[PDB]
Amino acid sequence: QILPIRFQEHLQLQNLGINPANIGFSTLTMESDKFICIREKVGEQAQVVIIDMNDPSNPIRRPISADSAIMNPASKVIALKAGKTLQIFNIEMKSKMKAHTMTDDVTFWKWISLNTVALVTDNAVYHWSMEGESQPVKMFDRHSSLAGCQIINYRTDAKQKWLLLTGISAQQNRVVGAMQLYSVDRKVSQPIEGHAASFAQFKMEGNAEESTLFCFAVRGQAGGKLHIIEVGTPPTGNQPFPKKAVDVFFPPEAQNDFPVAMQISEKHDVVFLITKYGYIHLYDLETGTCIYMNRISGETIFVTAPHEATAGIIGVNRKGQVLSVCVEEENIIPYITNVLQNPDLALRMAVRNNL
Amino acid sequence: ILPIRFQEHLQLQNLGINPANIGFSTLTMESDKFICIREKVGEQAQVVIIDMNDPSNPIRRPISADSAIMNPASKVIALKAGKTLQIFNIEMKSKMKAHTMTDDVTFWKWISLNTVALVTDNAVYHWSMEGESQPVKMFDRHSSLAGCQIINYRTDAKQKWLLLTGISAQQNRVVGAMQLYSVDRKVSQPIEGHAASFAQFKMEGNAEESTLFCFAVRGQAGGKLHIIEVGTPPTGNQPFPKKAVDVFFPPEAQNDFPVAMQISEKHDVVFLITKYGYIHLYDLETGTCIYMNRISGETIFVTAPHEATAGIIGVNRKGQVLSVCVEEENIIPYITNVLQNPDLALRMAVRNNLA
Amino acid sequence: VSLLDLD
Amino acid sequence: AVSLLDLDA
Repeated sequence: QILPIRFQEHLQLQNLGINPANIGFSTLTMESDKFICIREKVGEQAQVVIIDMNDPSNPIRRPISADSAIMNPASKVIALKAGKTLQIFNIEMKSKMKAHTMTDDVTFWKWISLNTVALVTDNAVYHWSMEGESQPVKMFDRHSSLAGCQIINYRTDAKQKWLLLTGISAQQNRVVGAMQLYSVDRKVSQPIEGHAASFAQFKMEGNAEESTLFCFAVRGQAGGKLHIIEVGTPPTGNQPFPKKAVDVFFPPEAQNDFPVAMQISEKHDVVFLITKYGYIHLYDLETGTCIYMNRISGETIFVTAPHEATAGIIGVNRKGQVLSVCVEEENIIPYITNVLQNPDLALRMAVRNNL
Repeated sequence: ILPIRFQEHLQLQNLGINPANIGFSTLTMESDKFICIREKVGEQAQVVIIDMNDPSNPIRRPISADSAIMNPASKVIALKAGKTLQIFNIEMKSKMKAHTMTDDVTFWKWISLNTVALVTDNAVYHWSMEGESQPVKMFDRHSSLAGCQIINYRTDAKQKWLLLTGISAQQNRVVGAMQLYSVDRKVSQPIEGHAASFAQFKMEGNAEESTLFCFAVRGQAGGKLHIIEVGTPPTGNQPFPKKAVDVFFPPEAQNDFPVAMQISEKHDVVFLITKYGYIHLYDLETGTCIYMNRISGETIFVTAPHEATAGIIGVNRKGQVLSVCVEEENIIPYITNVLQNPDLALRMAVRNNLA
Repeated sequence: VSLLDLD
Repeated sequence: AVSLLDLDA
């Protein structure tokens, strides 16, 4: 009928020659929709395969000896690491911009801005700006509640005043999610059960200033839930953002499936939530009203990034299939109005988000 | 001081009402005597009635209605299931009257202690509970309210003038489509409007009263509020000079519009409330804006006259039940000193026998 | 057809 | 020292 979301397949890494074996969390990265790095090993010559999303058919291969590679969100500047050794190269100008040696192994790192790399070690989190001659800065000490977890994600609000680290572990025969929410201003951490989340800016009607929101999904003991709350003291003169909560569904077949990704379109004010096993959920950022929900991938999804173009969400799955999902501006309203029979939400989305 | 008096009466949340059901289509308040919420508790639907004289003891009952509305003055409830309508006297556990429409009712509300207005896609009916009556088509729906979301239906005292209000998204704004019908002249008039109410007013030097029609709108001209006499002045009466003012919208409220109006014949004042919680106080006679301010940070979706005080009472998406009324103690001093409007002040005192 | 269970 | 990346050279 009509869908309130458009789905699209942009690539099949396997048609590019990549080995399925390297299509996974620890060997294929996608820091942004502009590139995809895959570490393969032909003979004992490990090497990275960079894929320009604008030239899928021309992947450049280069010998590397890094245990991890992560291309910058906006340019052919790449971060490589080997143990405590970190180097950033400007591929195009064939040079090493910066280099640093950590006094701990980095368990997980990722770009969190056009110029800043976040480094996670077993017990602390650092931010490393490429701006000038800067060296890692410890942002905060890991909370004991993540001790032992496999770190899977780090996120930040816009002003980098709220940080969210996330790890997952097996407990009770179920994937449990552990998150640490740290406030740069009040120097305080907060343990939160959660699997996926993201931050978002939002100007409530009647508010002069925007509001910083923290939205997370969790499949806890009470099943699936999704919260949306305002983080920190509201801007002077502003107003609270009512905390919102709504469960996230999980059919009976998906018994040990859980949330693995979350992008938020500030363009439509919606929350895309993907589960490990191919489920896509649409939620209104404002009310938390679950707009849509179906299955976009039979293979598991391990990585995603904002699809800037559509204001949606892009991602790779275990088969090498690169797919996206965005709001189908042409019908989101009609769908909400008719199919969902939610006149209020629809009247609001249109007006609010000028659809 | 304040010309009005604010007051929280309840927090439906504290009563165990799911915030999901605290909206336009599931929570109804046809008077300040009761609030009905429709909840899906388990796989079975049910209505929760809250007796405003005894909030703490909400009574729950199994229903299968897609809509429920309490009589303004008694535990007599209208329940609808598609084209099927039933009226029950809860305390007598009896089915008073029943009726099966040919078309689905998209909106209905009590307009008197004994009449229920029904709105179908293309017509409006009245249904008295007096005797063995049935629904009586009052008039056909104007094409301008075609595709609109019906949100209100009001009558003057003598049920001679009828107002049906719809709203929709157009050019990225909420446009208000009203239909004003004359029972006597059998003629309908299209009017761009959001909220409005009727009122009886005896102009000085008139034996009989004037029947006023006040309505507020945020059209392209920005926001305005009109007060005009409707119909032909009673033989002998001078006519009531039409009034037109500006209703302010600050720059934060960009898509905010008028959502409810209640007029107090007691102080002859109009209480206007915007979608996103603003409150305006205009003099019914002159249309002089006497006060404005934020009263709810969460949007309001239903109000009713608040009898005890003659103010207005409503509910926001949060569940808070607020009410604003004239602060009899200082509405005069306020006008006089804060507004420095000695004339309006001296008038309102003498007019409505105050101080 | 009772649209209301009341007992 | 040694580079983690080799870009011809």
